[PDB]
Amino acid sequence: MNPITLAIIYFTIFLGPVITMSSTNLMLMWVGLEFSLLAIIPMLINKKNPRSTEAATKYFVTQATASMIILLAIVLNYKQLGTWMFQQQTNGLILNMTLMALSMKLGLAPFHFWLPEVTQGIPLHMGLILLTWQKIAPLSILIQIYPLLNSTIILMLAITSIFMGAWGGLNQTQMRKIMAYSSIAHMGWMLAILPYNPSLTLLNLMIYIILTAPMFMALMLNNSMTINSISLLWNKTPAMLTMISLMLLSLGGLPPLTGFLPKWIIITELMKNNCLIMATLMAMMALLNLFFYTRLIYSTSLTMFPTNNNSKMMTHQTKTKPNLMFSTLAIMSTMTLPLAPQLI
Amino acid sequence: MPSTFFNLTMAFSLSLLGTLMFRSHLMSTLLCLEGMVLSLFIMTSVTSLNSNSMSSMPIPITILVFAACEAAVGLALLVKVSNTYGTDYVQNLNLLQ
Amino acid sequence: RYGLLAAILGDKTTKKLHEYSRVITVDGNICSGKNKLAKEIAQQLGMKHYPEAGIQYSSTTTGDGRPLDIEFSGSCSLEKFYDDPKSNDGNSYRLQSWLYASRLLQYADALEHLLSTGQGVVLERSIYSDFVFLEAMYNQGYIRKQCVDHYNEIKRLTLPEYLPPHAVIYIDVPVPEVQSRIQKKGDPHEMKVTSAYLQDIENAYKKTFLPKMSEMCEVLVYDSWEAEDPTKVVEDIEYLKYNKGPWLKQDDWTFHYLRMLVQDKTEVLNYTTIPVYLPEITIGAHQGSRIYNSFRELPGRKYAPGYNAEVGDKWIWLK
Amino acid sequence: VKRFFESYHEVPDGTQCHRKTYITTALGGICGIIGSAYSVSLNPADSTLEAVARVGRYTFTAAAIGAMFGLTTCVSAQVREKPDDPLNYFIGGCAGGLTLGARTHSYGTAAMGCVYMGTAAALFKIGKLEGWELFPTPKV
Amino acid sequence: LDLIWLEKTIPKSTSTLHTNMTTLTTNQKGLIKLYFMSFLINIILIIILYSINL
Amino acid sequence: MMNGRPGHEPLKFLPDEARSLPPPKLNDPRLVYMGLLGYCTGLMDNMLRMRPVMRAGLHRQLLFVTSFVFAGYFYLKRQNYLYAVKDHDMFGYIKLHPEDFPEKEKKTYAEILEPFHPVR
Amino acid sequence: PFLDIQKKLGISLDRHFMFLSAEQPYKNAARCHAFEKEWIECAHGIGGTRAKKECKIEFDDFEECLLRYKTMRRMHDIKKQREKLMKEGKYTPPPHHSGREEP
Amino acid sequence: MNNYIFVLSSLFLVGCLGLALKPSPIYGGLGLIVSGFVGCLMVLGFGGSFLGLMVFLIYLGGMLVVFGYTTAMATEEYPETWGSNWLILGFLVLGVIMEVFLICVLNYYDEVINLDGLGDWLMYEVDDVGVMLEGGIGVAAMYSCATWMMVVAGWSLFAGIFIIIEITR
Ligand SMILES: Nc1ncnc2c1ncn2[C@@H]1O[C@H](COP(=O)(O)OP(=O)(O)O)[C@@H](O)[C@H]1O
Repeated sequence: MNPITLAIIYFTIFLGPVITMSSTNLMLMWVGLEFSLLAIIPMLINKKNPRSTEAATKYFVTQATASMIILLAIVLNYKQLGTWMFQQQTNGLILNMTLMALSMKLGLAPFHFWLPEVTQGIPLHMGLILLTWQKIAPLSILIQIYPLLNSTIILMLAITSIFMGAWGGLNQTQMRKIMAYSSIAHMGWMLAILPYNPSLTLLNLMIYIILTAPMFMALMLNNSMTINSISLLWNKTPAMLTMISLMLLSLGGLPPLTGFLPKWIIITELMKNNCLIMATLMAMMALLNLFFYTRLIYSTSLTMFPTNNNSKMMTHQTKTKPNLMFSTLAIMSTMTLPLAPQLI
Repeated sequence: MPSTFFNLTMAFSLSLLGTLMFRSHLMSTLLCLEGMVLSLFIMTSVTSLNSNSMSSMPIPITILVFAACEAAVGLALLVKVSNTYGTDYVQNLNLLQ
Repeated sequence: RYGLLAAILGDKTTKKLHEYSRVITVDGNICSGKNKLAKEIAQQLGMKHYPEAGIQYSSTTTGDGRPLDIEFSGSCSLEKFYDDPKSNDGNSYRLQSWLYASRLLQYADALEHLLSTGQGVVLERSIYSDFVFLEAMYNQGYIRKQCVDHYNEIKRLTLPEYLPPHAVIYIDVPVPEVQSRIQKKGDPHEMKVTSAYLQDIENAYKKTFLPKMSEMCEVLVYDSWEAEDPTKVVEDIEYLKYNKGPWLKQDDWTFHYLRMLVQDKTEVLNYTTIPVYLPEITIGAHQGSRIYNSFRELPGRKYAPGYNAEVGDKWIWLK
Repeated sequence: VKRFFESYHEVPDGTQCHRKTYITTALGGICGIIGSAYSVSLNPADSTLEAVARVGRYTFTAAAIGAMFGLTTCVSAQVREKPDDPLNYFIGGCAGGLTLGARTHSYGTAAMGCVYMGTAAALFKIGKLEGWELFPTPKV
Repeated sequence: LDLIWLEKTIPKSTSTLHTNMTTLTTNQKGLIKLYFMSFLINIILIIILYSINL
Repeated sequence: MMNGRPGHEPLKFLPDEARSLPPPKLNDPRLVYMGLLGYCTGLMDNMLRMRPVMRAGLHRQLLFVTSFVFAGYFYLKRQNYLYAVKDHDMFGYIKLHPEDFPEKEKKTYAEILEPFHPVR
Repeated sequence: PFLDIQKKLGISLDRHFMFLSAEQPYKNAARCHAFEKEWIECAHGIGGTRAKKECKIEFDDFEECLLRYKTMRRMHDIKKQREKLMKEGKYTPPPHHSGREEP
Repeated sequence: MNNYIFVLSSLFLVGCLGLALKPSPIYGGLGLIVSGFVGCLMVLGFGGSFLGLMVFLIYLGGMLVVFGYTTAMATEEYPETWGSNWLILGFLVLGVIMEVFLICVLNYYDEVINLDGLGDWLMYEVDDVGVMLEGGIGVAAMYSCATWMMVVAGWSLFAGIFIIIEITR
């Protein structure tokens, strides 16, 4: 990429979420969403492999129709209130549209089909951006409008996502898609507490970002899109085997690690609000997510899969190092739990 | 507008039903997709005009400017597809299964 | 380090290219006298000469450069290749797979020298001319069909990324002739080479290697007599027009990415370790773990270059 | 068109089984349609008719589980004379589990189904008895 | 009762229940039309969920 | 939640009102944890990059133990404020709306009769 | 909003034009400007939860200046009767409908 | 005449019905052009000239010309499928008629249509004695009053070039 183009695109992919967050005029929030859609598509097809064009063409159509639905909600509001922004008075259907639409861009629940497929055809790098710096934008729009959205729908999309994410993940063996599925799940918890305590959504996101960003830079350190590929981690780079183990169990909710806090406080907030029906079912299938996380643990760490002689060759050569971010985001993530009170 | 804003809205839903049920050529979706932007542009312009809200006319056009590029990106993906598969037909787009 | 930052500020390959910044790979049979020719060609035009990539082309390139123990270098014997063809353990396929990895490292090191220095490179045999040994081996009882598929899969995954040889000087001393040469040479094993193997190798050169790279790159075949005279060939190399060839589209902003690849050896051969479990290739967890604990404990290897004190590295406490 | 379903709850359990069974049958059937729809939209059929059949199969099976649940629970309540008893529902839930099992021609599923479905229905009864709130409004 | 009946009921069944559920939810054509239509169904149901609970 | 409060500083980290609160003792167990959390990050880095784990980057080790800690004092300083605002806000309401939070009266255990369920 | 980089920086690139009573070009007042003001100076300092019950008079009115549906109704109702009455021959449009014309 | 806007609005809906039934890509394009004109006239009916005419300039000849253009090189020939174009035509006509009765039905529900109130609402209020109250004066706030609306769009176009070239490459 002519480095100039790289700058323009990257600026847009970054001006995209930032305009959304900063503005209050919904319109300006919509174009922030629009710029993110335009900026991400070029990077998605960088290899320009036949799989890639498929990825972008799906991502784009799914993103575009949702963008149009979000605009329709703003256009309708404009006629039910002269304001260009959702208010207490807003017709309920107007808000529900925004939930569905925004739940498509974020890819939650019954609209979770595009994400796993686009996460499969894009590079590991652009995978991260597509999973974590593109969720900030839509979520911002929701978090702003939380007082007004429906508790019922969110919960249904929340629970569905948790289930779909978990069930989908169990079968998958491609890593990119295992992560895509996890993101659907975590995204679910996040949207469950939005109606009740938005501030916790912003924790269940950061922690997801501080967990997923190290996890993916791990997958690419050896650029392994297969579990079999990550399983030979012990030969290619032995040290990351320890933290890859804890980060994945952290992604699932197991108690000593940082990953428990988001689930724990979301459950505490939902029980405070009396959803002890919903919270219970979510926590239970949340346990299904750890099963596929630990199955990967087995292959990568607890058991040593057989490797190839040609690997001895890759050991010889100095391994290009993992950026510092890996460490700082691996530790702050695997073990901050002793510092939970200040996080929330 | 009371019933003139229901025709446009249903136009957007009829265009909604379109983009969501594909059939063969991808162009027909994109084209359909655009049918919505026209309906949104018409509705935004209509209410702004009968609310005498001139401060908002900027929007009817910002909607089109962003929608045009949006479509530009959409068509470049389309051209990319009938360069890799010789057709825009969606069925071809089933490798990511 | 080399990166966009460097590239952004100068450090452009295009600016560093010249009449003799080329890649010339001379390929021949078991003994085509190609080393001699390659050496001279490189000298005459002032280009770096890369020796043929053997089972050890990687330990020399990495660390002390001293010949690693066989098991550390993948336990491959060309010697055992010959004395025990169609071996139960498959040393011949393991030999071939390590050889492909070695030339992948050599070709990538060559491209890194070409784009950085600007000097050209003569690489003798290349990843592009490795398949002839496997084709002949499958034509013989040496390798089975899947073994072939596994090599082809590695070749399809890694070879396309690297740019093609500019020209591919070729020698063609026939099989009867080569057999004579080998026998005159003292190598006890090389001499047990089946004549058929020689022929099959030759064929795969002519039936496949020269026509296939001929349209994508200049091809200069010479017979035994021609090669003895490198000057003759040097002339031809100079009169070469390098007109065709995917190399034409390599703009600076395109080279940068290729450079950053070869600059990273761990990636060059990333797909060489793909988790396809054919039995010969598999090291096996218990044996592999031991070979690793032992290769990683060699002096200067237990820690990254610059940080292992055994070989005399210092300043580790501030690095 | 909702004041209807709710009616199921209004009259005491075990009474007016007719209505109960009708309502329960509808809900199952509605779910059948929705379920078939997702089943046809994704994993499509081969011919229009084949899919219409699916829809029918799923609809009927679901309608059946709806009926037997309604019928068994109502009847059990009446016979056992326990107007409000979680078990009544369990008997019914089990019943649905079995039906489903039959329509899938599998004894094992009936086992899976008897316990899980029943337990679920029982919990519904308890839920109503204890005034558990589902999908609650934010009251923090 | 040990081994088979107490392993087929609690530990194994839960193994199967899920395994089967993932098989149906994850067997997807990958075609966009199918997937999208499912978006259609969703919009319809949510439209109703609001409508009936108006 | 706490946003929308009167006087809210729209983009400020810790409003000066937080000056009134005591400063976090530098050795607060938490800041000390952040320190250890940091040292470990450093050590981990060395490990992933294959360097002598403890004897390398002794400059980095310091940057880490000293970056994390620096961050702590100024974060904890805030989180401490946020919590302190929460009381100001909470306690105040209890009073401004007193009736809703009445001080009910608890009888001595003599008066109260708790049913005795025998264990037998 | 989520990140108020606008208030902080003091800039107002997105707030000046969010409601119908904002500055309209050439001061051509919008329609319903008589109400939106009355409905937002009311709900200022009172949060939404309490801008939704007690400040309901001003929205019920502003919901009628703009939508202007009750008018439509009353009017439509009037016509209907006029239609029925005109059926009986009872109502005969006055020539006032076609009288002089005031300057 | 008082229905001038209802009719136009009605035809628009049909136009969109066409696009929806997804007729052959290029004929569908014709459809979007027909709806486009109808729509332009709608906006040109509520008093907005600039907004409308712009629809024509940027979207009728400006944007879809492109659509038709690309629908000329990449969308094949819709070959061997042309027959449906007739079936689609029918359903369209049938659907149109369906709606015809449909709205009659909705009209029945007085509890909007204002069958009698037609032509009484296309416009609501006007500055009868005003001078500078023409659609457009507003569209220009984009340069002065509101510039954000321009700086954002401008970036879009600028970035657009870099993006499209990058996707196309
Ligand atoms: N891929 C391969 N498979 C088997 N043998 C190989 C392969 N590549 C090189 N060799 C062997 O390496 C030896 C040295 O190569 P060459 O340079 O041609 O001989 P010399 O060095 O005597 O000129 C040859 O005898 C050849 O058989």
